[PDB]
Amino acid sequence: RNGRDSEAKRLGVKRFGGESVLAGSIIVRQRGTKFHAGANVGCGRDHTLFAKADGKVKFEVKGPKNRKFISIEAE
Amino acid sequence: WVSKSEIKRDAEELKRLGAEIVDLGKNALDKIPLDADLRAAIELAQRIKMEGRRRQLQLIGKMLRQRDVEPIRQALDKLKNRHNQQVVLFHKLENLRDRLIDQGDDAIAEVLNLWPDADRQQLRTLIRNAKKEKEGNKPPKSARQIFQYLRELAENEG
RNA sequence: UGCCUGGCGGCCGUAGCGCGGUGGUCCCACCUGACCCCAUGCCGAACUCAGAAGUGAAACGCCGUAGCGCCGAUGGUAGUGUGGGGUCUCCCCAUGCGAGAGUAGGGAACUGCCAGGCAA
RNA sequence: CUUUAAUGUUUGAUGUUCUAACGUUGACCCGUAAUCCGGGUUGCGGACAGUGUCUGGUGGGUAGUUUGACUGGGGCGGUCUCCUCCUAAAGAGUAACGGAGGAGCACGAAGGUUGGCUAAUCCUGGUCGGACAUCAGGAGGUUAGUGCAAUGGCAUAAGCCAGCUUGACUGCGAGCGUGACGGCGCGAGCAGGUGCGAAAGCAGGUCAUAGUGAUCCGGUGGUUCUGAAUGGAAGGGCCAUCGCUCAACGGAUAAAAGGUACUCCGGGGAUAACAGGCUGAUACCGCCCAAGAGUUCAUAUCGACGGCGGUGUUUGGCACCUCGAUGUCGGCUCAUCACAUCCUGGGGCUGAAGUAGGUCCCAAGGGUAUGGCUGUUCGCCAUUUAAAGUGGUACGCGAGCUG
RNA sequence: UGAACUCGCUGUGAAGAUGCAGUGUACCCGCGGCAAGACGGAAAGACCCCGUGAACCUUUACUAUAGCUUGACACUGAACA
RNA sequence: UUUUGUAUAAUGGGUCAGCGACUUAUAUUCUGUAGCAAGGUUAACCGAAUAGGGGAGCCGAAGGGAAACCGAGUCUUAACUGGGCGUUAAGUUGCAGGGUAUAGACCCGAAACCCGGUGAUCUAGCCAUGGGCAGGUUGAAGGUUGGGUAACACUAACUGGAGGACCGAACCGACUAAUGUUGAAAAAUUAGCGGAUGACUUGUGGCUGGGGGUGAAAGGCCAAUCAAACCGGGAGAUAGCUGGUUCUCCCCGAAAGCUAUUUAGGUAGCGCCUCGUGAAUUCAUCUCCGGGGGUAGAGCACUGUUUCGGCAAGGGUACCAACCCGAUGCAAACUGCGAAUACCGGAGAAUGUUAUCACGGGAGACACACGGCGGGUGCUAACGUCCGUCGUGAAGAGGGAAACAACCCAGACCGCCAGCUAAGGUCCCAAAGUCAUGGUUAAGUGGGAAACGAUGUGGGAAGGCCCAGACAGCCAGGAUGUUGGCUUAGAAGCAGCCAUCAUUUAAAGAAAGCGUAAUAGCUCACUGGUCGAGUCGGCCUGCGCGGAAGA
Repeated sequence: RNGRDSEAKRLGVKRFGGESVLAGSIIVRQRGTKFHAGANVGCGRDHTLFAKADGKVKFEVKGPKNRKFISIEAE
Repeated sequence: WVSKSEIKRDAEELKRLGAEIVDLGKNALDKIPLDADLRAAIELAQRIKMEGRRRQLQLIGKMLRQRDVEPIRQALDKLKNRHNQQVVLFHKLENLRDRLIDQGDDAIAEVLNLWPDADRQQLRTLIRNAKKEKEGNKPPKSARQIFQYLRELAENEG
């Protein structure tokens, strides 16, 4: 009776460090907020991070709680 | 816990009721206590045809899911009871006529028991005429007269 | 140039807690009244207005204290990719990488900018 | 004109009487040596009956069809869409009739903005009140809460309270994610007009995933877009929206339940039943530590609590050969071989005085029945002996015969 | 009847070997008998399943109808209460 | 041929000779070829005609939108910093070829439906007309005779003549057994059985003609065939199903995977296969750099689970127990920690026939099995089933393993009487060391198998006593109360409550075995003398034996 199957949400990280991205590109697909947007990174309603400008995605740890932050630099 | 099989069966029953009320005539619709919106939807379903009619019937059933159905079921039950009584009377008349044509004296006795006022002489004459018509491939005038006489006797009894 | 003070950031538990001492020259805080601005599902509690009379108790800044919390090697160990062996539902050999915990040790902070008091 | 009254017109529902239509397989006469048929007279019923079209109902008697898919033979039992966790092997994705559970809502606010605020568990004091109501203080740092089952996240609070509004608006949307595709989601940014806020700025719904259904067709509002000669209208085309547990949920019809041993056709050991093979839970047998029984004394004889070993003699699973044919249980003739030996033969121990016995080793050279019970293999009973042994050979033998 | 110079045992082998590996035996060719096997020959299995295959049958499965049957319209009229 | 898979004992074949399988027409897409070229091109038809006329007609060069309409612009909106579709490549007519759809379109093999006719000499029933059914059996009504009653009834006799009656020929039925199943016959023959004056049979003639006829009513028979006869047509019906598809050579050469499907053996889309065109050190290997995990491992901060000890709400205080505290564990559904592989992007030396990507034409396939790696399931059994990756076979021959595709080494262009080598072997069959060095084994272990057991063998840590001479042996001793109080029935040491004393002492205990009702008696604890050197209890074990019996 149990074990009913449901299509996966295809979450994960789409863009990794060292890869240039364009404005509006989706960086990471997450259900909650595992990573927090920083400079040049915007967060949508579905807790999805996107790039507002061209650059290379970067990841840093900041804040009192040491939460992981995703930021983009124009390089 | 509600079984989805039971839910599907209930939906099928609701759709059957919707189709039956749609098929019903104008007088039946007037008699049945239907709301204005449901009446308009039923009229639209009757006007339309093809898959549109079936999907409008599906809408009718979906609305009936929430709307009460007991008055509608009662009205349909009484109308069907009247129709079935009429059909059963017609079937009894037809079977009695067939038995009169086939057997003879036994059917005459049955007719007399059902209606004491029935004329044995007239029934015998009509049966003999029907047998002669059957033998001579003549029109079933005797059979029609027997049917009319039985209908008159039934009306008098009722 | 520094003993100090308040704010703006990086780093964020070597960065936070337990104990004692240390400060009113400026700043900070406490404090007085709120008639008026301000608001309490009631209150100057919270916030705000005019003062600083009075003080450094609480908090706040500094120092010592290792008692915690925390970081933390080296080596070893578990594990594991590659090609093999065996008493092959498990283990071992050559090679590469390499844990967690614990130990020695560190540790009770560092740093850039602005503005004010002291002596220079 | 609403309302009434005498004559005169149209007639309809209804009753009676009549016959000229209509039937006479009633009688008489002729064509006619004629039970057919036609023609002339009469009687019988007579606008009845029936006939042709339509219509209401009945109508497996007849004609055309359906009765989906997964399933540890098949039926029954359970499921057909979406969401959360593990299996799912540290990108994504990944099956099972695997294990745990939910959804087909709801909110004119529970949405946007501005401002402010921060719970569980316990201790202390206090009228009902008591461990657990509410009040004050103490540690706390998310264990609270975040409408719905679950997951992650939420201190800037995505949590709670208060002032205003509907940005839950219209026309687009670069650039991406996700699937083979239809399709679905994110998305900075441009034009118009708005809500909050003095403002930087936020608002294109709900902290975030399920709450949904393509296409055809129809319903409502707008559009001279077209409207088959002209001027219109009807009908069409487009924009906005509504209509399906089409739950068989990527949905073949608007419309469909079962048997065939009277069946057939083309195939499948892709797929079963008897036999073969693998495997060995179960079944039989042997043994180990050993509590204990055995008049004391464990192993003369049994021997629980546990485990270890051989076989396929019953019950188990795959169907790997076989459905272009392997004839599947018993009886007879023919029998073959192993010893886990019934007796005969040689031996050990004995709770073995002797005959008669209890247990174990070697030895298969040899023998190893008849009747009743069932079809029976097998097993029970009665009678004799030395016994009337256990097993493998398609549970031997239907290319031997009767079922 | 694919062709045969067509022995037995152990194991394997699409899983029951005349034909594989090892082993043992056996002169060649005829005739009268037994029948273990060449999963002997016979029927593109009647048994189980597949087919949106067929045919018959059942109906309160679907769609129509013969037949039955209600009424209207013409044959079908005349007198009046 | 089937399949993951064949000599397999799954399929077909006896062979020879002949015949036999992707053709043809209409329209569409692409390739090669010929021309013209912003033009190409003719159909029908005329035509002393494969010529020449015929520009009727069709296709692209200008597209967008549904259309109006607009125009190298168009569609959306009052319109965009906007977005989709057009421009910067040239189309057309024939030939041949690769597909597409229509026509039976690769072929053979079905059941089954309708239409138009033929049959009742076979067979079933009915009608009309004739014959046959030996022979022998008891006899119901009626009549007659004697007795009998007032008269009947009744009785004993003659005549009398009906049996789906009895025995029994011919004849009829096949009810049973056998003969045979290409037969003697496409259902007949032999031996019994049943009837043998009745719903009997038979010669002859006619009718009942196929969603129908007939059936003393089993789906039986209807010209050897019947749950729907035969003959011709629709029709070469359809068939997701069986089977076959015939000459050669070279190059490349996969899969049984994902989504979908009234879908599971059928088929649509993507990856995978192939040829062509256009494209970037495009991609792969390896080094370095930046990455997020939550698997192994470890742990229990949290979620469940588990044992112990304590405070213990609550509950009925010797009594059960919540919320918790300290320790030990476990978890694919827990992570305060956490890797190696796996994957993304960047930089780089070198190799790889661009091994990388886009498009077009055609495919094939959508049954996979095994081992290794971490598993679900199953019994951590199955040559059992399902997952992510490599390989094998399918699609790969060879050598080793006795034979075995998944076990090991190894990728066949062809030939040569050449050498080397991988795995595996060197006593031989059968090619090579009866090689060398130091050991283990005394069992055919090698050359199937475990819990357990054991003076088998070599060694190690060792451990106790040992020429003030150890162990076991060789002629010697074990004398006396201790016949005990005690349960005195006798235990006296040889069953127990009990001390576990004491003299001779080179030496003896108030006691270990054998048996007597207890006695008694014989050994052993220790002690005189000679020889005398070494002696004894376990652990680790590699190699050995039993447990190990099947036709």
